[PDB]
Amino acid sequence: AVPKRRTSKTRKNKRRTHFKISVPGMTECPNCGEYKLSHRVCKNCGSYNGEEV
Amino acid sequence: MKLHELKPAEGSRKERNRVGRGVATGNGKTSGRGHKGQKARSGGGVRPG
Amino acid sequence: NRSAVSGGGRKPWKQKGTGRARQGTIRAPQWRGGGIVFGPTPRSYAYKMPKKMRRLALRSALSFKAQENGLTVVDAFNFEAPKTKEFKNVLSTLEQPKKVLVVTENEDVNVELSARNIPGVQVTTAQGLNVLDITNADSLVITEAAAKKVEEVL
Amino acid sequence: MFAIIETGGKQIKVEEGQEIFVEKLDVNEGDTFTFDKVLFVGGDSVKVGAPTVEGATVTATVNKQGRGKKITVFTYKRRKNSKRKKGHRQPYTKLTIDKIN
Amino acid sequence: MEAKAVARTIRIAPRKVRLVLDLIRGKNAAEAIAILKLTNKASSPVIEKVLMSALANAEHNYDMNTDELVVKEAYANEGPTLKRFRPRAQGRASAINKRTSHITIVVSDGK
Amino acid sequence: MRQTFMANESNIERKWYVIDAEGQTLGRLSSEVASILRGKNKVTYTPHVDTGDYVIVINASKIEFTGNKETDKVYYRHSNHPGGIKSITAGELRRTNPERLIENSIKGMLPSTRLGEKQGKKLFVYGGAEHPHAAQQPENYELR
Amino acid sequence: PRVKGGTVTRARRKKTIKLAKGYFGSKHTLYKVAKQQVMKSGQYAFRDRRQRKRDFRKLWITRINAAARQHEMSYSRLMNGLKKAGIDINRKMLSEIAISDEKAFAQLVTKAKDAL
RNA sequence: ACCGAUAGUGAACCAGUACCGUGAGGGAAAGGUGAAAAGCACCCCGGAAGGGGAGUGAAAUAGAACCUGAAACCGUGUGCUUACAAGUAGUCAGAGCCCGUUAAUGGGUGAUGGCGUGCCUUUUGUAGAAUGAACCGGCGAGUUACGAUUUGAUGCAAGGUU
RNA sequence: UAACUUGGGAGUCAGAACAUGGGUGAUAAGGUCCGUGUUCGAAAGGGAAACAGCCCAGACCACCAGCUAAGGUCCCAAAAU
RNA sequence: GACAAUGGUAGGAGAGCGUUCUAAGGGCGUUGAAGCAUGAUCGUAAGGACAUGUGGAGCGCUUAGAAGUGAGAAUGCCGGUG
Ligand SMILES: [Mg+2]
Ligand SMILES: [Mg+2]
Ligand SMILES: [Mg+2]
Ligand SMILES: [Mg+2]
Ligand SMILES: [Mg+2]
Ligand SMILES: [Mg+2]
Ligand SMILES: [Mg+2]
Ligand SMILES: [Mg+2]
Ligand SMILES: [Mg+2]
Ligand SMILES: [Mg+2]
Ligand SMILES: [Mg+2]
Ligand SMILES: [Mg+2]
Ligand SMILES: [Mg+2]
Ligand SMILES: [Mg+2]
Ligand SMILES: [Mg+2]
Ligand SMILES: [Mg+2]
Ligand SMILES: [Mg+2]
Ligand SMILES: [Mg+2]
Ligand SMILES: [Mg+2]
Ligand SMILES: [Mg+2]
Ligand SMILES: [Mg+2]
Ligand SMILES: [Mg+2]
Ligand SMILES: [Mg+2]
Ligand SMILES: [Mg+2]
Ligand SMILES: [Mg+2]
Ligand SMILES: [Mg+2]
Ligand SMILES: [Mg+2]
Ligand SMILES: [Mg+2]
Ligand SMILES: [Mg+2]
Ligand SMILES: [Mg+2]
Ligand SMILES: [Mg+2]
Ligand SMILES: [Mg+2]
Ligand SMILES: [Zn+2]
Repeated sequence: AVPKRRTSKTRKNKRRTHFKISVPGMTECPNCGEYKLSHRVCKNCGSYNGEEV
Repeated sequence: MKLHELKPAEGSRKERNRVGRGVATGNGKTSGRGHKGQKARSGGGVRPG
Repeated sequence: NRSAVSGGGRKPWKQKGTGRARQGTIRAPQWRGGGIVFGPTPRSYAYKMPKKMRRLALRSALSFKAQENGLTVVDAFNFEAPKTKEFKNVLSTLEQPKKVLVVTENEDVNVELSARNIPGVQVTTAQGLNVLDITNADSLVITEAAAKKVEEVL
Repeated sequence: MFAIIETGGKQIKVEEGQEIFVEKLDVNEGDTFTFDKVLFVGGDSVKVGAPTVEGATVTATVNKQGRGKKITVFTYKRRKNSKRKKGHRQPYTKLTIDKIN
Repeated sequence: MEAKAVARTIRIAPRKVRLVLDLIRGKNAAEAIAILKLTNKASSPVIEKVLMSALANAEHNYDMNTDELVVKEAYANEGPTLKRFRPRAQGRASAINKRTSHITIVVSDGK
Repeated sequence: MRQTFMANESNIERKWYVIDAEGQTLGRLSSEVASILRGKNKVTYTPHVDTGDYVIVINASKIEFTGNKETDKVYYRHSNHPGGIKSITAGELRRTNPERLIENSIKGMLPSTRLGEKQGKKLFVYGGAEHPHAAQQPENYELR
Repeated sequence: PRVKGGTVTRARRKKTIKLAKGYFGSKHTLYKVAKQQVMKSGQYAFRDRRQRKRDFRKLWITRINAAARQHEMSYSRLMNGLKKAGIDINRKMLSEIAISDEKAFAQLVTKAKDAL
């Protein structure tokens, strides 16, 4: 099977309505103030839950 | 007469007809040959007589 | 044309089955780099008219000059050496326009050489008169001998 | 107060001071034209022509003698290699109604 | 006041680059930096370098205060395409477009 | 010279009427109500806008048929499922849902356009003699 | 001498595309489909300049019918009465009168009824 | 009254080359900074690439396939508009909103109503579920020579013409 | 208000429906083959729901004017509940 | 001034638009040519101007002459891009 008609710009972009990524789930590190992924060690300062890793 | 004011004698000159240059001329497309058959072909047509 | 363009001997691909348009040579006219259909071909543009019409045309151009008052008859050109400056002065004193056709009876070397470099001045003989030169000129400057020779011929 | 006047094969409802556009009249800009075919006069006193209100008149001043906006008349018949393109600007006269009667 | 930086002919497809640009368009510089650092896509480090270069010339060329800047513009245009091929079955080859991007970041203090 | 009046929402005034179905023939009442809803009875009728009025029909259960339509006029519908034809006779529909009977009869006489849908939404039918629209202050309307 | 294609082609195609301004998608962009639509537009406009006269006469007649029925007269009998009365006001003017001043229209209706 | 970089040689350029074929053989693509190289010292982000300044220059928006830079196509922003609607996508009618021109009985958008089944080819007849075109651009088809005939024009004329 | 003669240039040689006079077929076919006429072909507009060939009627262009044809006048949908 | 005609395929006839080049005349141009882009401009049509931006060196106009003179379709050729 092959496309019977080409896909218009309108239709392609309607389809791509939901094709996107989201901002990461990130919060400011309580230790160093830099952003980090929640539930991950902070790479800037190496801290997690107030302790060094 | 002047070279910047030349004029041929009235009726002595006529523009040639060009076929196959669009529908408005009336000789576009089939170029006055009609449709199909031996006489519509490049180089076609029977020998005179 | 397609014959003259280089290469093109073989059939580029088989007649049927490939999905392409059928083609017979890479040098066919619809191909980039192909042979030209018709187009210019070397030839002459010269043609003839009856001698009586040639003579009538020459007379008509000369009469047109005579009727526009662009005909000046001078006794002679006594030039011993070529001198563009003197010929330019002669034209100014005769009060000639920019475009002058000078007619001598026979080839006059010094007159030709003196007038040769002046824009708008052309020199000819009585035998060499032709419709383009006469018509192009605004004024004709003809010696008495040349005028008599022209009158004899035409 | 309004009147029904007939001009240019049409009928126009007019009030004094109104600008109107009509089929080209044979008059010059700035001239005064007189419409002599009044079918009806309405307002405080109504007059019904049968067909025309006798003696009733409408005067107007000719502001402009113009040509309408260009129309490109184009038609074709598919598969028949047959089409025709023409331009058209319809003449018009613009006037201002001065006086009814 | 505005400062600009451009990375020309990055060998990443514009569709891909713009997925990430859409996240930072119009955000504060520090937040955008964090988004780029913590977003796991191939174009994130490149876009981050463009953003840092724009902030750097905001500071150096225009003596702008970098802590008040926002990503005013972020976009990817198409660069020239590298044309390649992949051999497929039965002697056939099929084209491969290695597309490139021009990545522009403009940071602004809003004044 | 162009001088034709055009109604628009700034100058349209829609009234409310009440019409009594009792003793009336379904189709004839329906055609008149449809005219009212479309605004064909207004000198300012403008086809591209709704110049019509709201209509309340009361006593829908007392609408009447001629001939044997009560038993022989069948309303069919299809569920878009194979074999999904369902039918109900005109008399049974008058018994069980007279409002729907009147509404479908009237709406079938309105154009199948967005505007025709909107105009048909101004119809309110009640099987009994009461309606809940005293707040709209509707006037009685006499047919024909 | 050779005449290369030059600029005339682009000029002509641009005229057609600009005539297609406002159309949907490819129809304001690509010469071939814009040309097709501009052709259809010309044909439609020629047809509709004629259909518009029918449409406005129909509108006027509808409005006159409404006014007449408000005066307890059908459009058909009102027009017959006006004809017999010798009144030549056309449907456009009759509609505009009915909309703008009811007293004048009532007088016209009375003239018609008297004529009948 | 030959071409002007898809033209003209196949080849304006390191071309009978690259490339293809066992071989005979087939056979491309690819021109342009600027007047001058004055071809961007120096600073800044970056490993680099790339960029922002500074400077050269008339111009760098002429910075290296560097004159101009169309279209398809891809983005960013925005005035109007759109989530009860059945669309060959326009046309005619038409409110609302936003603008203000080669100043013209203006421009952009379009709630809603009427009408309306692309184009070409080929056919008795095609919305056709017959053919053809993914799109855009360039290129792409009654010509020339010599004879014949007819018509127009012109010169001369019982002659006309080499 | 044409007609004919002479000369330059053609295209056409697949036709279709409808009505009617006939053959063929089965007083079958949107069949087939002849005669006669119209329309289509090469004809847009109105009617016949949609519908080349049926009914009305032949679009030089513009109008938000009027009268009619076939066909229609309760609503869709113009005009007689 | 009157009043008559003006649907149209194959096809016949006529009048024109535009392109490159040549001749002659007459002009424009670094105080900005051609080309490109935009615009609410003009002509019965093919099409013709004007303004602004870009561009950076050539180009109109009149009369005549000559043609590699006009593309939307050829499962056309080449390039680019979907
Ligand atoms: Mg011609
Ligand atoms: Mg023809
Ligand atoms: Mg064609
Ligand atoms: Mg012929
Ligand atoms: Mg053919
Ligand atoms: Mg034939
Ligand atoms: Mg294929
Ligand atoms: Mg060649
Ligand atoms: Mg293999
Ligand atoms: Mg040339
Ligand atoms: Mg071309
Ligand atoms: Mg009419
Ligand atoms: Mg070459
Ligand atoms: Mg070039
Ligand atoms: Mg080559
Ligand atoms: Mg430059
Ligand atoms: Mg460039
Ligand atoms: Mg909605
Ligand atoms: Mg519509
Ligand atoms: Mg067939
Ligand atoms: Mg097939
Ligand atoms: Mg075939
Ligand atoms: Mg195909
Ligand atoms: Mg193409
Ligand atoms: Mg017959
Ligand atoms: Mg045919
Ligand atoms: Mg009548
Ligand atoms: Mg009605
Ligand atoms: Mg006619
Ligand atoms: Mg001919
Ligand atoms: Mg050509
Ligand atoms: Mg093609
Ligand atoms: Zn931390």
